[PDB]
Amino acid sequence: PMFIVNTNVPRASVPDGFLSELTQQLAQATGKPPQYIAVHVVPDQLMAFGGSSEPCALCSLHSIGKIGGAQNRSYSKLLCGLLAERLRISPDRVYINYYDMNAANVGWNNSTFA
Amino acid sequence: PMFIVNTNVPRASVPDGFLSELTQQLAQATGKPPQYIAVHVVPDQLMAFGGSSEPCALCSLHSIGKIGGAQNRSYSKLLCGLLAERLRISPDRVYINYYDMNAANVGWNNSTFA
Amino acid sequence: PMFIVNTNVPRASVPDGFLSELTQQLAQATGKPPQYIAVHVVPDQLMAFGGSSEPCALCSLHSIGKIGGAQNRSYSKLLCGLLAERLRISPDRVYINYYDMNAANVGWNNSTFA
Ligand SMILES: *C(=S)NCCc1ccc(S(N)(=O)=O)cc1
Ligand SMILES: *C(=S)NCCc1ccc(S(N)(=O)=O)cc1
Ligand SMILES: *C(=S)NCCc1ccc(S(N)(=O)=O)cc1
Repeated sequence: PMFIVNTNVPRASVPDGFLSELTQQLAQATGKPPQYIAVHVVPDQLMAFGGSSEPCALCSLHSIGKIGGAQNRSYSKLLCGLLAERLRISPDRVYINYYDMNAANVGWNNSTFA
Repeated sequence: PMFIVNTNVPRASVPDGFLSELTQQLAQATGKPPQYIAVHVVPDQLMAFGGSSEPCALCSLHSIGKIGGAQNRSYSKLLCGLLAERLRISPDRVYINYYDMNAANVGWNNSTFA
Repeated sequence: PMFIVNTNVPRASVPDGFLSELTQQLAQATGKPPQYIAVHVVPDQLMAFGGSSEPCALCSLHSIGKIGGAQNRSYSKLLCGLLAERLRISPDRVYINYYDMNAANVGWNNSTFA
């Protein structure tokens, strides 16, 4: 699992421990061990959501499996909740794209997971 | 619809109104009201295109529907035109990836669109 | 072909000719002319991999074709090797996502490649 957050909120507004919390919460949500999880947080971005520059985020979650209708609703509740509580971004100014990756299309450690 | 532009043009060369211009023009092109459209512009990037560091852009357009052969050819004209006029990028140094998203794979407001 | 590498290693630790090397090596690996290859390197990122902020990278390679099981294993050896030699990133702290794009979904110069 790989989670990327792009946001216009300033870097100073990202709390200490945020990347750790994301790693832990995504491990619980996906069932995968934390060693597998990558997080990437990108603050201070030039963004608009609905033509407004108020706090917003564009995110993506890539995973080898564990992607689907019900799971994605659960991930959205979790991840919008964290962006609201920790970065003060309204959930209706967040988009999250979910991508189910084939293992043969994910490289790691000089090879692929195929 | 979500439109992302990655470019090596400096931040100071991105007009203040560019995000709003892109929002409005994408609303007209996709038929979706502007409240649904998100835009992200990423300047000052370390990039090469054809082995040259002259101005260039790598872009993505994600949308639930409104993606297809003919539509994508039309979007390329709209977006090349905007990047040429406002960021002074040659249109042969622009790539745009088009992604047709399933509503079940787009999170928003604690849920998904499915 | 389009290759993007996001990393937490500092900008100052990216060698001068790194973009050029990636372009030439991707041309040899993919068989496509360098004039069609785009490269994008993003240092200084806020990232965690397995819960650790030691040097890591999240990358993607997009191509119209030339993506597949054994091919992706070969790309991973090539690219992990370059990230290890030049950026000092351990290969077990690199993920690379491989994307086989339909030509109708790749825009360039006021049209698509279809
Ligand atoms: C998230 S994209 N992690 C990539 C690493 C990885 C390795 C194995 C598996 S498994 N055995 O299919 O659960 C998932 C993810
Ligand atoms: C772009 S990715 N917008 C996502 C939000 C969205 C997309 C489509 C529609 S609709 N009801 O099909 O017009 C609404 C909202
Ligand atoms: C990478 S995504 N390049 C853009 C698409 C593409 C693919 C192949 C060729 S060629 N000249 O036939 O090798 C050009 C452009």
